[PDB]
Amino acid sequence: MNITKPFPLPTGYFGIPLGLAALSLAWFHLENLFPAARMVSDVLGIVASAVWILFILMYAYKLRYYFEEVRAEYHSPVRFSFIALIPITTMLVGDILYRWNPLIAEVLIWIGTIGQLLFSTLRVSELWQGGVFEQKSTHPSFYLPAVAANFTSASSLALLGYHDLGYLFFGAGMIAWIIFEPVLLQHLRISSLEPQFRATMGIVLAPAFVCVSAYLSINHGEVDTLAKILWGYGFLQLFFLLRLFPWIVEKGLNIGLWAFSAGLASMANSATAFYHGNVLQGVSIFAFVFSNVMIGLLVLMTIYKLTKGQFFL
Amino acid sequence: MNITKPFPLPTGYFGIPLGLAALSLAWFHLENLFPAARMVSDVLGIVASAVWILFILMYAYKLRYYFEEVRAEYHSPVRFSFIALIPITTMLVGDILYRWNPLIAEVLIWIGTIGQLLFSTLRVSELWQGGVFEQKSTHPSFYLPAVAANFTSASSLALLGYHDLGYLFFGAGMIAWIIFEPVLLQHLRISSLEPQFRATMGIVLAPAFVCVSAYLSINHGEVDTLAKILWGYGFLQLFFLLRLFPWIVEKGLNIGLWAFSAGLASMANSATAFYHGNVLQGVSIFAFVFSNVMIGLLVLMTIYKLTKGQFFL
Amino acid sequence: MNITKPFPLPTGYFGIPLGLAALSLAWFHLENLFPAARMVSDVLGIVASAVWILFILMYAYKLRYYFEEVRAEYHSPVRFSFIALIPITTMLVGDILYRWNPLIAEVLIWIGTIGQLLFSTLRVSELWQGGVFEQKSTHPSFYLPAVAANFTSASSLALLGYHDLGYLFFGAGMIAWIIFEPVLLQHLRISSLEPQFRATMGIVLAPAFVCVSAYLSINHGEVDTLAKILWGYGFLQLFFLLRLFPWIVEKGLNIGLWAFSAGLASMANSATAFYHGNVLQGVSIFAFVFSNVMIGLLVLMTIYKLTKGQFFL
Ligand SMILES: CCCCCCCCO[C@@H]1O[C@H](CO)[C@@H](O)[C@H](O)[C@H]1O
Ligand SMILES: CCCCCCCCO[C@@H]1O[C@H](CO)[C@@H](O)[C@H](O)[C@H]1O
Ligand SMILES: CCCCCCCCO[C@@H]1O[C@H](CO)[C@@H](O)[C@H](O)[C@H]1O
Ligand SMILES: CCCCCCCCO[C@@H]1O[C@H](CO)[C@@H](O)[C@H](O)[C@H]1O
Ligand SMILES: CCCCCCCCO[C@@H]1O[C@H](CO)[C@@H](O)[C@H](O)[C@H]1O
Ligand SMILES: CCCCCCCCO[C@@H]1O[C@H](CO)[C@@H](O)[C@H](O)[C@H]1O
Ligand SMILES: CCCCCCCCO[C@@H]1O[C@H](CO)[C@@H](O)[C@H](O)[C@H]1O
Ligand SMILES: CCCCCCCCO[C@@H]1O[C@H](CO)[C@@H](O)[C@H](O)[C@H]1O
Ligand SMILES: CCCCCCCCO[C@@H]1O[C@H](CO)[C@@H](O)[C@H](O)[C@H]1O
Ligand SMILES: CCCCCCCCO[C@@H]1O[C@H](CO)[C@@H](O)[C@H](O)[C@H]1O
Ligand SMILES: CCCCCCCCO[C@@H]1O[C@H](CO)[C@@H](O)[C@H](O)[C@H]1O
Ligand SMILES: CCCCCCCCO[C@@H]1O[C@H](CO)[C@@H](O)[C@H](O)[C@H]1O
Repeated sequence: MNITKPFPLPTGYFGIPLGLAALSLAWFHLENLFPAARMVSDVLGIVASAVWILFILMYAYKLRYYFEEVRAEYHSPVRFSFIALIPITTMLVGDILYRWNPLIAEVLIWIGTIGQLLFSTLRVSELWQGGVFEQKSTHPSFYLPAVAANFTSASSLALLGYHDLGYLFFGAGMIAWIIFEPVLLQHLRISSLEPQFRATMGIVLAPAFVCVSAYLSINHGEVDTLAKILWGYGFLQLFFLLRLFPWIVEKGLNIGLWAFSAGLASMANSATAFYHGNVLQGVSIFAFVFSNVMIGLLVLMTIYKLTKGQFFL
Repeated sequence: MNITKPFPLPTGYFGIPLGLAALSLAWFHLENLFPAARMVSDVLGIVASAVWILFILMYAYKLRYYFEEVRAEYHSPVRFSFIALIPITTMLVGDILYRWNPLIAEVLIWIGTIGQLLFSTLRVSELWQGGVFEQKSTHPSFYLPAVAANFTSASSLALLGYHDLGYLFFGAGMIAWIIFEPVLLQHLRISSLEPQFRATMGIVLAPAFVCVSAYLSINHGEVDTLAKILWGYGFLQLFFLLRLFPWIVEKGLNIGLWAFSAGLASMANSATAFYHGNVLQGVSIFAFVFSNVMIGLLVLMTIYKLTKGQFFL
Repeated sequence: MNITKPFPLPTGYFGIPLGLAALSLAWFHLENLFPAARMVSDVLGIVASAVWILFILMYAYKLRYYFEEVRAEYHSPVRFSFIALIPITTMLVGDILYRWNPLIAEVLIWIGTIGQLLFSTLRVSELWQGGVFEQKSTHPSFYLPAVAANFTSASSLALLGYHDLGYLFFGAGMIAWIIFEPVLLQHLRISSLEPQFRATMGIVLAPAFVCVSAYLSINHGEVDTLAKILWGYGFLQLFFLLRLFPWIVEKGLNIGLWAFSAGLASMANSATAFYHGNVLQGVSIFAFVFSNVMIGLLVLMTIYKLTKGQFFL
């Protein structure tokens, strides 16, 4: 036996239900046009919710029995960010469940919103005390607490009818994104990331697409100048990351590639709005199909790894 | 006697009339709803104006008789920024006086606008020559010449009826803010500030709230998507700074805490617009009351220090 | 004879047809108000096109016979950016030619759009692998592939009737600008540029003005809040650069000053829209006259250098 061993569920694995849940919601937003999309959405949503329940129970066990492992990830100026996946996914599962039970959905949405805001207020701000975060801590994962969590609150609160509160969270996320990205890309240019962190390059896809998806959730799918602007930068980053992909996976394909699923799923979700708004419909179809294929491949890779006993640690 | 001694009025003390003047204007913008607000506004405005006159005379004496002390602050890549408080407050006193004498108000507004634009044009640009500003010069005080001064011109010019000119200054300030903040927050994460500078952390509260207050001044109080976005990031920063407050005041409460008053007063001012627009009225009431209490505490602390002979150097 | 010698046309000389072509387009947009502007526009456009043809042929010769010289500029994390001038100018010549032959214009616009997007996708993204770009590589020239090229595609695609595609390129450029500038200005504050690179300070004038010109091209000249905001920051930078000009030219006037022509020409172009929108007409006239005088001086300086055998290497 081992004196200690890393917990079998890495915190980052919450990216799996994140990607699936967000994709569920994208398909939900096609039911208006193609009713069969609802079936696809419901299946994705149930799968995402089941995985989320499992991973929540797993993390509760980690908290109870391996608390010092949680404490170390929490105080790390790099690893803390993955904890934000927990409230993010809680909110997304709420959004799914709203179709069946708005009361339970609302409870999950508030828990995740309060949770994420408390988390950032405690930890993101603490970094400003200096001396712990280093230049080498400037990782794409920082987008999770700083940006993605706020966008998720924005769209979830809008779903509940709190549009103006949603706009506050939206603004927090959008300005936080624009304020962080400059220093991230400069860091990547000079130093980049070591292979072990490179899959997290996929999170760089997320901001513009998660931003526009949240924006369109609040504004009832009105595809305006801001929405088009966001899509343009989002596609620029997609092209860049496609070119970089062989480098990203230099040391092999791995489960970390779920990092891409936040941007991919939000590409799909926002595409449904562009399509329905009759804006760039051809691009929209491409984006929706591309992102589904990509996430499909992540799912097949993940099943392969599970099949081989190479998923949990 | 002393060969030399620091001048008794630190340049930063212009933050006192700044906070009071801006708060006067917030109360002025409640007269529409509650006429008694005018009395509160007039008292704040008179007090702010009297303090400003005193401090202007004091600084004129510093210029005449201690010019090398001014020169050293001016050429410092850190301390130069506080000089921008002079034209900022000149403009704010003009805005107050407009209620009684638009001619004198207009003169003050132009003096402060020309003054601040000349100041930045001379000094902010000079930094781009390199070799003087250092990484450790990356302080929140830079927001004063770069951001706050432009927003103040924007709203003061709008008051005079020059809305389109006001939008030019508004854009200068808003884009300058977004262009500086990324590097400021990265610096704070890595190095932070020494206790002696930490109260200036309060200036980090200012940008979003000063921005939205200026925006709403130009646009006749129309609370739109941009306004809501700005408030959201503003409240994020408020939460962060509240969490950081014990650290900010690690070495004790001090007069430097007037740094917070620009953001606090602009929180109050913008709240009056949100309230009147029937947007987030409960948040608005909270924000207005909170910021008044906070500034009230600054005033009581300041009276205490004066009472004890611990205000002037 | 020499074993090797730098090619006689520096890649940066494509800034000459850029400035002239963009200025042609500014005058074109005055024909509505003053028909004689068309003659001025046509002359500028023909001159720009002729120079562009020459320089394209020259660069094709460089590619064929001095390929390793191109390869070295391409792989440089600093010098690669000037290559973007080639597709940028290709697009601008297309915009000119559209007045006479929309078919040929469309071909040039697509070639330049595909070319610039391929170029950035290959090279700008590659920088994110780290270890090649250094802090000292943080130069204004980076705006050429990252920002200017996207804005040029935006307005050229709008000219062809592809407004929504144009908005995608517009957003890519605008967000890329805001994401790069923070780190550029911090670098200039700390380290600046050596005299040999200082003329490229002129490119700092470009972003806001090129941005607003592209925006107004897409949106049919509607001078709205965004347009005014952009002009305000653009003029701030103009003032800063005017103050810095003696420093910029410390070691003498040189052909590198064509770096300013992208911002100058776009100042002129956007002024035509402000004027026609009856927004800040006096500022507009000033801006249009100023930028024409400036570019006129660049032309006279260039003729002088050609006259003296000091243009080509
Ligand atoms: C998702 C939940 C993450 C929470 C991690 C909490 C980190 C706790 O932090 C610790 O709390 C201890 C008390 O229990 C204190 O003794 C320590 O000072 C502090 O490190
Ligand atoms: C997803 C929601 C997680 C919130 C739980 C965090 C509670 C931990 O406790 C808090 O953590 C601090 C964080 O910097 C520690 O310094 C202190 O113990 C305390 O402030
Ligand atoms: C960081 C990039 C932010 C860009 C924000 C774009 C400014 C908003 O764009 C606005 O869109 C409106 C609706 O489409 C139009 O009516 C306005 O004319 C336009 O200015
Ligand atoms: C977000 C993108 C998902 C929507 C995919 C819709 C694909 C349907 O395809 C479209 O069907 C239309 C009739 O309904 C036809 O007029 C179009 O030619 C066809 O492209
Ligand atoms: C609010 C006003 C601040 C102005 C500070 C001015 C700094 C002056 O600067 C100095 O000017 C001198 C001449 O008087 C020159 O001898 C010096 O070179 C220069 O340092
Ligand atoms: C609030 C308005 C203050 C403007 C006064 C500044 C005048 C000082 O004089 C100017 O100052 C320069 C600034 O870099 C010095 O280098 C030079 O003396 C001169 O340019
Ligand atoms: C840095 C963050 C900048 C965000 C700017 C928000 C873009 C403007 O937002 C615009 O607001 C208008 C009025 O409410 C709406 O009519 C438009 O639909 C919306 O795009
Ligand atoms: C910017 C916030 C300052 C405005 C404070 C207004 C507080 C008044 O209070 C409000 O009065 C209303 C009637 O006038 C009632 O309908 C509301 O229930 C009550 O909250
Ligand atoms: C405007 C056009 C610029 C293109 C520059 C291309 C840089 C080419 O790059 C080179 O390509 C070679 C093959 O020809 C390879 O041998 C090299 O690995 C690679 O350096
Ligand atoms: C203006 C349009 C120029 C596009 C031509 C570039 C083609 C060069 O070839 C490409 O260049 C790479 C760039 O990083 C090299 O690494 C590889 O050869 C290849 O990817
Ligand atoms: C980086 C700076 C981005 C600023 C974008 C400004 C947000 C858009 O500004 C919008 O302009 C519209 C048309 O004029 C107005 O109708 C809206 O009220 C206003 O919010
Ligand atoms: C982009 C700026 C270029 C336009 C320059 C136009 C200058 C014309 O000048 C204007 O002519 C008007 C009548 O046409 C008069 O009413 C105005 O007084 C005069 O300033």
